[PDB]
Amino acid sequence: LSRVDQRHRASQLRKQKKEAVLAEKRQLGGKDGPPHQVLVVPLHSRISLPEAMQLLQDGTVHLNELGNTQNFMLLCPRLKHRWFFTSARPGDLHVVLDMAKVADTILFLLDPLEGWDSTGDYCLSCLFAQGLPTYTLAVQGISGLPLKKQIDTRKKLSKAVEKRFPHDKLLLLDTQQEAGMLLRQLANQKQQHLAFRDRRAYLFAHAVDFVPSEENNLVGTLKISGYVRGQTLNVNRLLHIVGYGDFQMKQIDAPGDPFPLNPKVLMKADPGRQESLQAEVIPDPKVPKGTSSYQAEWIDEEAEAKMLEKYKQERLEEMFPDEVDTPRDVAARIRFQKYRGLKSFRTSPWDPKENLPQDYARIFQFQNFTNTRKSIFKEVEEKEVEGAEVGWYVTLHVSEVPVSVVECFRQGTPLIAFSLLPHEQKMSVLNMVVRRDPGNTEPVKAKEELIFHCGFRRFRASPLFSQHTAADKHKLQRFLTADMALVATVYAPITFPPASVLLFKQKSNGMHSLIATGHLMSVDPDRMVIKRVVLSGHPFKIFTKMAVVRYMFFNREDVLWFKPVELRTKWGRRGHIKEPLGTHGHMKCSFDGKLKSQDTVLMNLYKRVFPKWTYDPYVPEPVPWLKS
Amino acid sequence: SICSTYSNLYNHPQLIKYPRSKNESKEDKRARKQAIKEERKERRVEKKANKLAFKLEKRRQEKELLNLKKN
Amino acid sequence: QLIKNGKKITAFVPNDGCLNFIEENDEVLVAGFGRKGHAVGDIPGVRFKVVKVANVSLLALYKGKKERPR
Amino acid sequence: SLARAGKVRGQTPKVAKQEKKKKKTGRAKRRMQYNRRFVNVVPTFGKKKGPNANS
RNA sequence: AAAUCCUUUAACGAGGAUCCAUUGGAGGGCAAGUCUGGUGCCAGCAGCCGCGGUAAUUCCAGCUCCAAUAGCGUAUAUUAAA
RNA sequence: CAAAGUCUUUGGGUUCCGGGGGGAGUAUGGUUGCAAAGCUGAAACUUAAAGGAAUUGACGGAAGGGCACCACCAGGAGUGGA
Repeated sequence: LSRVDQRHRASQLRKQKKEAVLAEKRQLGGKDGPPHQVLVVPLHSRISLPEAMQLLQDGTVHLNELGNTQNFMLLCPRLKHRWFFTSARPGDLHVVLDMAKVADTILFLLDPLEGWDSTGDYCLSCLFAQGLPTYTLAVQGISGLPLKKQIDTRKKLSKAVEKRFPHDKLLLLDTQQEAGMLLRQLANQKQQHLAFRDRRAYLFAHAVDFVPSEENNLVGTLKISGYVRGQTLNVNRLLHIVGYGDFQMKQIDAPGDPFPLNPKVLMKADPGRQESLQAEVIPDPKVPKGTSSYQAEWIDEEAEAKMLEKYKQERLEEMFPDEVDTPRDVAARIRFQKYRGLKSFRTSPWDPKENLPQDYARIFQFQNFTNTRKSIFKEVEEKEVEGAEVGWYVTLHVSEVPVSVVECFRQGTPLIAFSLLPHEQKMSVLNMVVRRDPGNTEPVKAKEELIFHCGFRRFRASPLFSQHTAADKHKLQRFLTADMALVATVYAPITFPPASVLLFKQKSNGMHSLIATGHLMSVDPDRMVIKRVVLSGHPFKIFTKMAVVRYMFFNREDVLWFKPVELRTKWGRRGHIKEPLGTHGHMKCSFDGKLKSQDTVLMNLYKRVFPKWTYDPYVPEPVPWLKS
Repeated sequence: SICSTYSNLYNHPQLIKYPRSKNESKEDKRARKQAIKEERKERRVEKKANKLAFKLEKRRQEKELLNLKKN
Repeated sequence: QLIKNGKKITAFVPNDGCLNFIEENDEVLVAGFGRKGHAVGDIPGVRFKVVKVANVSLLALYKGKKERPR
Repeated sequence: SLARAGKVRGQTPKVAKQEKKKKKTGRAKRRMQYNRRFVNVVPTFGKKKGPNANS
C-alpha cells in the first residue's frame, strides 16, 4: 500500500499480459504458424479481382491454382511472414461457407460507388451468423476520381457501410504500395479466437491425391497434404470432411514443407484396439330377438396453392394461438387418443421416461452433459496426445473416401478436415436455439425438410420448433415465428457447443435461401416437446357460475373421457366440467366468475412430441444466388 | 379408463453414464476462598474465549451470506 | 465476468426477450444503471444495465435494425 | 430460476403500420402549433378537452 | 505553394407514395390517451412512488398528441438545488 | 418553555458534538487495566424508510346498563326414533 509497491504491481501485471499476448501472436503466422491465411470476398460485380490479386500479389510468390479457383502462397522474409490468399465468389454459398469456416482473416473487397451487393449481402449475413474470424474492408476505384468525388465517395461509403459494419476504416487498394500497406496491416491484427476451431484440430487441403482399392469399388486412399491449425491432432481419433461425411483414416505422415519461411517419414500408426471405430448408432440391435339393449338392461401452380394454404394456416395459427376445429364423424376421443390435460403447464409432472418411440432405442443419451464436456475439454487443454502438433505439414492417407470427392476438389472446391472429439460421431437429439432473418418472409412449418450447418456439418433434417424456456415442459410451435427465438430439435450427430446454426431452404433448383440462424443449446433427448391442442366452444346457456356449452364435443361419453381435464376461458375464468347432458355434445360446467356472452370456452390437450428420423448426410450442390 | 392408463416405463435410449461452618480457622477458610478464585478465573477464561469464538463464527457466516448475495 | 480487473459481476438486460440475443462467452459492454451503485427498485443486488452485445447495442437488436456478428 | 424468455413480444398480433403523409418539420410545425392553439380557439367554459381529447 | 471548401456565376435541378426528421414520452414529478387489439404477478415497465393476479390510463403494437428539434437519449465524475 | 425567549428583523464570548436507518460501537490497530473490559474507531454490503409530536376511534380477548320465550328458567307440545 504505497506509491512504489503498487506501481510494482502494475509492472507485474503488464509483464503477465504481454507474455500471454506474445505467446499467442508468434504461434500464428511465421516460423511456427502454418501460414497466416486470408480469404478474399468481393461483394459487387464491378470488382475485377484478377486486377485486385495482381496488385496484391507482391517478396516471393508460390502460385498454386485449382480447376476454377486460384489460391496461392505468399512469402516475405522482409516482414518474416507467410500469407496464403484464397479468393472466393459471393453467392457460391457452399464454397464460401466451407472455406471461411477455416479461413483466418476475411478481406472484403468493395466497389467505390456503393457498399454491399445483394449476393454479397446474402453471403455477408451467412458469414455474420457463422462467425467472422477477422474482417478488413477494402476498395479499388478511389484513385480514378480527383479529390472532390474521391472524398465524397469515401463519405458515402462510410455512411452506406456503417449501417452494417459500425466502425472500420476503408483501406483503399490502387497501388502495389497500397497492397504493401494492406499486408503490413493484416500481419498485425487482433485475431478473434473463434471458439469452435480451437477446441478441435483441423487441416486445410493444400493437395489431394487418390489411390483406389479397386477402381470399381470407387473407394480408396485419399491423400490430404496440408498444415494443422487446431489442437494436437491425435491418430486414434476419427476425421470428417465437411462436404462428404465422416470416415476413419489410416496413415498420418510428415513430408517436408514445400514452402518454408526461408529455404514418407511418419509419426504414428492406427492400432485399432485403441482407435475408435465407426458405430454411428447403437451397434447392438335369453334376450328376445326383437327388443333393444334398453329393455334388456331392464332384464406448377399446386405449389402456389400449397403456399397460399400455408399462409391461410399461418393466419389461422397466428391470429389464433393453436385453435383446432373439432372432428365430427370419428369419435373425438379416438382421434385425440394420446392427449391428456395438465392443470398447470409449468408445474404438473410429466415423466420423461414414459413414451419413448422405437427410434429412441437408437440414440446415446448423456447422463451429465456439462461435466463430461469439462472432462473432454480438460483433456484437450492441459494434456499432450501422441499425434502431430500445429504447423506440421502433414499428409493423411484416409482409407475410405469416394472418388467424386477428388473430382470436386479438382473442380476447385476446397476440402477441409477436422477431427472429432470423443463421442462426436454418434447420433442423438440435438437442440438448436435459433431465430429468423428478415431476408426471407416465406412460411416455415414444423416438419419442413431443411439444411443445417450445426458446427462444420452439412445435412438435411426435419426439426420441431419450440418455446425457449428453462423449464421442463416446452411447447411445440407449429410455424417459425418471425420474431421470437425458438428451439429446433433433430436426430443428428452430437456436437459440443458453441456452434453456429444456419438454416436454408430450397427455393427452386438449388437456390438455397437463408431462413434461420443461431447457436447450439444443450444436446440431450431429455428435453421433451409438448404439442398442444385447443378445443373450442360456445356458452349457450348461462347461469350463475354454471354454464351449458356445446360445439366442443359431439358424442356424450367423450365428456366422460375428458372429464378431469379443467377448462379455461379467454376472459380468465378457470372452471371445470360437470356432467354432460345431451346425447350430442353438451355439458354443464362449474365456474368461478360470471360468464360473458361474448366468450369462447376452450380446453387444452397435450402430448409428447419428438422429431422424425431423417439424417440423410448428403446436401445438394448449391447454385449461384440471385435476388428474388 | 377415463383420465388415466398404463403407460409403463419400457425401452429407453443409450445413456452414457458419466459451606463455612463455625469451627474453621485461617488456611481453612483461605483454601476455600482460593479454590473459588481458581474456579472463577478458569471459568471466565472459558467465557472470554468462547465469546471470541462466536465472534469469529458470526463473522465467517455473515461473510458466507455476503458471498451468497453476490454469487 | 469482466475483463479489466477480474471482478465478477451480476448485470441486467433491459428489454423483454433480449436474453435470447446473448450467448455465453461474448464481448458485452456492461453499463451501469443510474443510482450510482444502488440497486433498482424491484431487483435485489443487481447494479448494471448492459448496453452492448458484441459492438452493437441492444436498442438496435430490439428494433432489428442491425444483425449480430459472432 | 429462468422461467420464460420473451412471451409478450412475438405473441401480439403483429399489426403493421398504416399510411399517412408527413408532418411539416421545422418552422411550419411551429406555425401550426401556434395556429392550432391561439388563433382558431373555441371559447371554453372549463377547458377540459385537452390536445389529445380522446373520448 | 498547388489545390479542395467558402464567395461570384453560366446550364439542369419541386408536387407532395418527394429532394420524405429523428430521439424520448403520454398515471403522478411532468407536457401529453381512462382511444383500439394482444399478453395475462408471466413476459415485462419504472430514476422514486407504483403498475401487471383478465374491462391493463405504465406492458407490447397501431393511431393521435406532447417537449426539443438537426439534434435527442443513457451511464459516470462534478457543481447548483443542498 | 420564563427560558427550550430576544433566530431570515438571521453575529455577546466560548468548549464538546450530530448528517437517513442498519451493518456497529462489531472489526482491526493503538492505548490503559492482573482480568473482565474501558477510550479512540472504520469499511465492504444492505434498505425507502426508521423516527418525533400531537389527531379520529374499526377492535377490545374492556366494563356497565336494557330488551326478547325467532333467549333461558319453571314447564307443555314436540321434532329428531318407524
